[PDB]
Amino acid sequence: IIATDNVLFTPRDKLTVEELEQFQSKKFTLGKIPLKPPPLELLNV
Amino acid sequence: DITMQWYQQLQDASMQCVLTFEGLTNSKDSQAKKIKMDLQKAATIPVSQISTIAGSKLKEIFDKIHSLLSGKPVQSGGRSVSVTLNPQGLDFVQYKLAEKFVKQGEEEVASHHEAAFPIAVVASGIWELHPRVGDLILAHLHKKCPYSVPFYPTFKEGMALEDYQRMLGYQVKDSKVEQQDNFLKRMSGMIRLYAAIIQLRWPYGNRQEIHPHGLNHGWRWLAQILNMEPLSDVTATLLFDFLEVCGNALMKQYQVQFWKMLILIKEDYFPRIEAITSSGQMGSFIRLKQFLEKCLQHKDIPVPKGFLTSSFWRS
Ligand SMILES: [Cl-]
Repeated sequence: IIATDNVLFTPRDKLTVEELEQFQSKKFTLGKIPLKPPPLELLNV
Repeated sequence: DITMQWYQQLQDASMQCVLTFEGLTNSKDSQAKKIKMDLQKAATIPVSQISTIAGSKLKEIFDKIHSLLSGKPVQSGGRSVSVTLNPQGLDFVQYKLAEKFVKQGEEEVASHHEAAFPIAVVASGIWELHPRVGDLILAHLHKKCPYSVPFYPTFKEGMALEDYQRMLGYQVKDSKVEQQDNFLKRMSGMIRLYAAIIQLRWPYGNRQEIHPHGLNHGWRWLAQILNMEPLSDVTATLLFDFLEVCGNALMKQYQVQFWKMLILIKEDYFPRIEAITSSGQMGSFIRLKQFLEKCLQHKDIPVPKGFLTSSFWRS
């Protein structure tokens, strides 16, 4: 079977500061939405 | 790059399947053809009957596929079929089953959007029990509809135009290609089915593990097409009929991060489409806007029309 990643929420750690600061902003930035799913901590923003 | 590598893996892995049962399709005997058709037959009828009105019949089809594929015998036209000591038949049936799942999203979900969900739950449970069938589902889904990866095929020099129109997913006869309206509908149904697979899970069976192709792949898909320039009519079409099918499950799973993604396409990606699309082909972008204006002020995305309910699972 071929490698496929299946994580619903990516951990806050192991995540790049780029993607962290996009999730933490009140608005996203066009052309830089993170590919990985958001983390569990910032679903209540 | 990361995604295109993964795309090639599933592609080249499906190509290895085309060769592993080589000689089962390439034969001139009377019995070699009788087996091939009988397996191709007893592996696609169940999926064709998925257009159902009760969970009681939808489970009959699920078990009929699971039996045929696990080694057990199954009822086909006239006589019962088996697969034990058919090592080519096992790898052959997973291919024909995986393509029939996509063919139904291509010639049934395109015409009737409601049929995506009964086909998605059944495809999701078989993927769960047989992850090889699921990788074959992604292989055909990806080639027939590259916009589901997502990746936009590029204008190629050095290759024939028909081969390039094949890349775009256009259905081509020996003479000519299909129109755009019939092609855009085929592409819609293929991602409405895919948007249904990543959110539904087969209820019965008591599965310890995670969703086979989880709802996470729905987040990246939206992220991965919105960070690239939109195509004139395709993107605004496929974007809408994806959010209508999986916007509800994505709102619940990703509460605020999805709304941020929605107040962006309205503010930033909508102006992006206005320049690229002529006044002659705005029909898609206008329905993409009517769909949001409701959802944005309602603070909720409607459940997809045709979602399976409790009454269905008792019937
Ligand atoms: Cl991936």
